[PDB]
Amino acid sequence: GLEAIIRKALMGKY
Amino acid sequence: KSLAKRIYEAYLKNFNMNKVKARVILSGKASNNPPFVIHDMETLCMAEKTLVASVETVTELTEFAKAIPGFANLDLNDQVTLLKYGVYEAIFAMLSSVMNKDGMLVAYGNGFITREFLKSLRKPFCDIMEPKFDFAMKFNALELDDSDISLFVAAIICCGDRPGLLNVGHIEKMQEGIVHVLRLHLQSNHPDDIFLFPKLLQKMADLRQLVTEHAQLVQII
Repeated sequence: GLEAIIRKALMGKY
Repeated sequence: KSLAKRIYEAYLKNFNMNKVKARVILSGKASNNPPFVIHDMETLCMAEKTLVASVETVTELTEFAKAIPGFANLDLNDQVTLLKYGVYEAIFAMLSSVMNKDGMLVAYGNGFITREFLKSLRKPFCDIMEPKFDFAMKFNALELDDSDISLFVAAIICCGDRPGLLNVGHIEKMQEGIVHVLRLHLQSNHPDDIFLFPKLLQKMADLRQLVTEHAQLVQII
């Protein structure tokens, strides 16, 4: 379920 | 070449806590203000009260991953896949850096919860952290520094056998470069432990099993 957390952090610099 | 340096820089840059700073805090040396010791129910209640008045841990690994050369070039779904299955292994790997035989540092090093207090809780809470103390005690016996740990964590994340990967070809070639760099760095940084790389390979498998055992024990809540 943490796929949501890691996908947000992947799109952090933008 | 220049891969071990850039991976070590991304580690020092993206991780607030490393083994150097953790060992400094654990040493109780260059500071007359030691971390708050959580060793009973009262002190635990004191610590829990200030916390209400981990996403950061996973975000730190995500920024560190996309800073590994080649990881940002992968497909987005593969970057999500590599991180979704390898984050817990990397967390428990680096968790050894803040652990000793008697406890562990918490809250960016501001607290220290003792090992005996954790295993004194009732079932099944006393079984959550003790398996990690067991791994960390034997993992810290390898005496890895942050330069080793940075390459070790990079090999945990960049592996081409994760379920559901698409561009498995590039991930396996990327792991080949990380593993080849880890093997050469190990013998240059720890030459008198010539079987250290096979030992680390077994630890990566122990982490996979420790994470699997962690998910089972988590679901009984």
